[PDB]
Amino acid sequence: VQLQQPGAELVKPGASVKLSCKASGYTFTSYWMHWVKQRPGQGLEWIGMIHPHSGSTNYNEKFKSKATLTVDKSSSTAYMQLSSLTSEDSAVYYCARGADVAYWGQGTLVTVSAAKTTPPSVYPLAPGSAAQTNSMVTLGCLVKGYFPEPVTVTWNSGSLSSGVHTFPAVLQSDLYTLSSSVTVPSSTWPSETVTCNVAHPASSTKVDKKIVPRD
Amino acid sequence: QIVLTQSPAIMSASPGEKVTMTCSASSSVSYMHWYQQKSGTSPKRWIYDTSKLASGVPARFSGSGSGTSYSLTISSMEAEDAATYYCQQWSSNPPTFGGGTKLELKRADAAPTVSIFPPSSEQLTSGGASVVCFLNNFYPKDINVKWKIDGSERQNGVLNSWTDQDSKDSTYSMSSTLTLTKDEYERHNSYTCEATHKTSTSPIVKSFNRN
Repeated sequence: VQLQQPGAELVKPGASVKLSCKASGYTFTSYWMHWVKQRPGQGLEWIGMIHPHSGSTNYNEKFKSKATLTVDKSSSTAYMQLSSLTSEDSAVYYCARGADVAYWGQGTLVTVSAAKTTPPSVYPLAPGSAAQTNSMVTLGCLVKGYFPEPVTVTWNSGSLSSGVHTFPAVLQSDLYTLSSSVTVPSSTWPSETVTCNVAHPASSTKVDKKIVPRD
Repeated sequence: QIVLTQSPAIMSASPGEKVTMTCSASSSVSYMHWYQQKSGTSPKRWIYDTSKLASGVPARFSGSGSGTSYSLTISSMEAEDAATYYCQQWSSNPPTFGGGTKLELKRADAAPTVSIFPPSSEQLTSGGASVVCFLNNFYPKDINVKWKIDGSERQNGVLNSWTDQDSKDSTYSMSSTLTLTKDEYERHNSYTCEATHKTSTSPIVKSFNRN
């Protein structure tokens, strides 16, 4: 069966961590398992490998210290792990198998940062009254001042179909921040209900926050 | 040991057209491999043993691979073929992964609608105040986004983000920001932003002066 590794993972710098990789109650102790670093927008770094029969590890030089590999012949699982890490160690890692083949795992994201669970600062966005001269005027919810991903946005809930371009988080100052935007006719918002259901599964807020002009 | 390298880092290509990228090594190398990520989710088993294709690969593909410099070649291009690709290397003692070629569709040059949105009510009860340009559905990629507080071409303080290849809209969009306090913003006036596109090397911009 195709590989499995757990949810997402988060860290305080200069600390350690146990990352899983489970497989079948067979095919297990026979297959050469690797691990790979990818740091968003990074290429690919082969860290060491490890064998499940023997349990022989083989780290890549430039990690030998930081990283270590191991296995549990029983639990049909192979836990690679890492200690003392940087906002820079912060990346996504996957184990995998296969001769000529590959068939990877869904990978796992890891986050090296210093704050904790901030509910977001949620501001809305209206133009300098048709200062953007268009027959269809543009609109946005800003979600600044936060740190535990992920943040979700829906405009007047999942009511909105298209021209609903949502942006990726730009973490900075150890704080996630991202900005979405919708577009609609000078028929629509001028005089219509447009909330945006900004949301968080850390803080658990549905900061459902409406929008009109006039500042 | 043995570093691999992708030919064009990025690459725009319309459908139909044949295209080819390349890996090119620090060594004589036996087989050669290639994988295809599609943003966010881990790469797929794509090309192995220099020209052997993983099942489920469309045949549009072809693994050339000469001792030390190797190509990857697409015959006719489809939409699916939109993605991003790398080259493996079984045969170094520590196995290495290629640069990363990125593919995208050539589209009809489209300009961008550029929305700018002065700082909200709340932000002012919070001082550190901020302003967004929202430049949407445009192509191609080239974009000299820049702001200009009081015509002064502001270098720092900027936060850019950019979606890719609007699966539907087939084009990009890029919400950049900008920040200070109440203060040193009370400061400068003419709080405006300009981008520069491939089509309209006659530059287009949305400005602001309020009060």
